[PDB]
Amino acid sequence: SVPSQKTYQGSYGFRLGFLHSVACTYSPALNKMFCQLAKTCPVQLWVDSTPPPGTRVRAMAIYKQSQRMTEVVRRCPHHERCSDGLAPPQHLIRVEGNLRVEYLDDRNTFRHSVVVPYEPPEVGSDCTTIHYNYMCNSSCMGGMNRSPILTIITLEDSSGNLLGRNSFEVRVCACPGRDRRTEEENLR
Ligand SMILES: [Zn+2]
Repeated sequence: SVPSQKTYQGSYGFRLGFLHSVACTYSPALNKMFCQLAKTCPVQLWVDSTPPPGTRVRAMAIYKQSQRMTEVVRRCPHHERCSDGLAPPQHLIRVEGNLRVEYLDDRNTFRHSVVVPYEPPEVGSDCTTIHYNYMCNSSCMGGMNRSPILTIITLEDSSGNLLGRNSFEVRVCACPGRDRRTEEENLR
């Protein structure tokens, strides 16, 4: 199967925002994050009303291209062998700066995902920020090998039921800023 990427703002009005970290930069035009391997990628959760406690936030990668859409995205054999003792070595996406990160493997599809409890916004902020880290380069042969991926962020209840969904393309690369410019120029 292929995980849905259909935007679903849902009853809480769930949207994503993005911040400069260049460790991490987001193109609204491309709906695409460009980021460096292992660096901080701040992703903002915006809601119109507050989800209940017990609400959870999952991140999962999938291949964008139809020829690989059913394939599990995971770290290349090299980077697998390179943890914090939290993230399983195979998992492409980690969360940093959170004591309650769950690393999950689907029973049926073998897809990886990383889940944290939903927290309402901190002081000074209208949104909740999660700091992801991507642990393998888009160009790694024997992994992504240049195939684009999407990260899907799902808001869920405690039983795993869908409350909201949004998604963004990701390229993990040496110079996010330069690569963003190159891809945005190919637009005009
Ligand atoms: Zn790699």
